[PDB]
Amino acid sequence: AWKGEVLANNEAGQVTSIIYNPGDVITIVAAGWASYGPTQKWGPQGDREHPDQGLICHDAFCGALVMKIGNSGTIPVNTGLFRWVAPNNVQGAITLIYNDVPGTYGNNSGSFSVNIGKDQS
Amino acid sequence: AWKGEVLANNEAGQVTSIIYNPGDVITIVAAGWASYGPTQKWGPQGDREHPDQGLICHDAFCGALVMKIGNSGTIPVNTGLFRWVAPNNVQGAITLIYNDVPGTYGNNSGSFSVNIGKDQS
Amino acid sequence: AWKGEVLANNEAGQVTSIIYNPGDVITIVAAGWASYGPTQKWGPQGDREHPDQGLICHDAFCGALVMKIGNSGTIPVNTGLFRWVAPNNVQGAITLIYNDVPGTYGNNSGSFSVNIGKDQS
Amino acid sequence: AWKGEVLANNEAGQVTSIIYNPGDVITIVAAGWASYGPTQKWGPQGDREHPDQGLICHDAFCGALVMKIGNSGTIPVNTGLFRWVAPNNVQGAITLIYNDVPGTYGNNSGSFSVNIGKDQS
Ligand SMILES: OC[C@H]1O[C@@H](O)[C@H](O)[C@@H](O)[C@H]1O
Ligand SMILES: OC[C@H]1O[C@H](O)[C@H](O)[C@@H](O)[C@H]1O
Ligand SMILES: OC[C@H]1O[C@H](O)[C@H](O)[C@@H](O)[C@H]1O
Ligand SMILES: OC[C@H]1O[C@H](O)[C@H](O)[C@@H](O)[C@H]1O
Ligand SMILES: [Ca+2]
Ligand SMILES: [Ca+2]
Ligand SMILES: [Ca+2]
Ligand SMILES: [Ca+2]
Repeated sequence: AWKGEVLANNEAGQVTSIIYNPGDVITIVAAGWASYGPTQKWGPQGDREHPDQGLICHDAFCGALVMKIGNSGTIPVNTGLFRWVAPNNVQGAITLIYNDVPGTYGNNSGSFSVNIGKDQS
Repeated sequence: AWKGEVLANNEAGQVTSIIYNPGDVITIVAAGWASYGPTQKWGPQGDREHPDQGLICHDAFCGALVMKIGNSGTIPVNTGLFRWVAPNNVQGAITLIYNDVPGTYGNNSGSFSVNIGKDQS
Repeated sequence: AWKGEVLANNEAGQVTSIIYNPGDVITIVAAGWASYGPTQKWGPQGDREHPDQGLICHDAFCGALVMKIGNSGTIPVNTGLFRWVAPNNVQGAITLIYNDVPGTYGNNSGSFSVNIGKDQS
Repeated sequence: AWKGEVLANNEAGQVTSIIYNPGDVITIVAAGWASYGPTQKWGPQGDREHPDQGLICHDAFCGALVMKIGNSGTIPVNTGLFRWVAPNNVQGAITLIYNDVPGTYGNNSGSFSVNIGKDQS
């Protein structure tokens, strides 16, 4: 299991120690407050009022938490995933990423605290 | 495990099938958009800008998800809890509740989708 | 979780810190070598060749590991239990006992090492 | 989880469905009665009084339950493993095997019943 923080200004993403293997069941819980630029902050579901201006994940709001598994496409995480299984061909290290437009992470602030574990089978 | 939806207008909150006993380790993941009155909506951490005007839980923002376990006081859930152990002597059925001021739930809207499971211990 | 030793000459049994609650799923693994009297020793399944001369558990061999949950009757453990659930109305502290005839524990020797955990639900 | 029986007379051993990946935590519980030749039978810890005359696993008794994980050497299982983690660089499918001297399985009898599960990690 992994516990850390995903900084909103970290464009490359936070690599975790979790390697998602075929058949794994995982749970993720995310919490905290961050911004993609404004004074206002949002939690891991991001800002439902802000338009998509070229986000790394089009299936979540700006300011949301998303992930890749290996070099997969971005997968929405938001507040977390409960006993979740990836698509069959998806595997590799889990990288956690704040959802913003490429090149615009430098003005971000805050972070999410994220915990990941593998469930029993 | 238990999966269900907690309505923001339900002042009594929603009882779940989960009985918490001493020693138990639990994980909760909560998702969704709800409001305590305004046309805006907030996730399970609620509205960090809004003052406490007599909330059922003073340790969480207005519009946050909270819970009671048996005869306990309110405990913040927010986005969830990862492999969490309850305070000393806490025991009984988990009830989930939207954090608002008593008597003011009538103008609330939306819901949270919540999963609760017991972990290994 | 709990780990410890169960002495073959302990007629009262070894109380554990595990309280079995309704709906709990438990796993037990036991190891070691013990005797009810003879110079030979046996594992946690006991001695399949020896007759029952008034054992505390008639559903296990002499020299087997058994348990009580609360003030239940004796339940065979043997080498252990995998993701096991108790019958209705069985609850309380787990006590681990060597299966021998009452009043005859004085000539017993050896012990079993036992691990107990609660599983995910 | 996987469940099955490991025949004492099966020199190839029993290939399970469990794939051990780095970081995985496993639990095994084994039960039953088997022999390496004599008319008497022993549990999964084997015969503590028999010498090692060239066993496939020199770290367990003759008649004990052992395993290999992918390409690895033999590892003792005995009555089971509780929340066990393998070394660095040990991975793959788990094969269960009765511990006897190669070429001498033909006179063996009985079997062990084995449950294997992956724990939370
Ligand atoms: O059947 C149980 C009895 O077995 C005898 O062999 C032993 O010496 C007694 O102490 C008692 O344990
Ligand atoms: O739409 C995303 C965009 O939003 C605002 O304009 C921010 O100031 C930028 O940094 C970028 O995050
Ligand atoms: O502070 C809580 C309070 O917030 C606003 O006033 C809402 O309109 C009320 O219904 C109540 O929820
Ligand atoms: O030591 C192992 C050896 O034990 C006895 O000799 C059995 O008869 C053999 O088949 C072999 O299993
Ligand atoms: Ca930005
Ligand atoms: Ca309200
Ligand atoms: Ca005795
Ligand atoms: Ca043999």
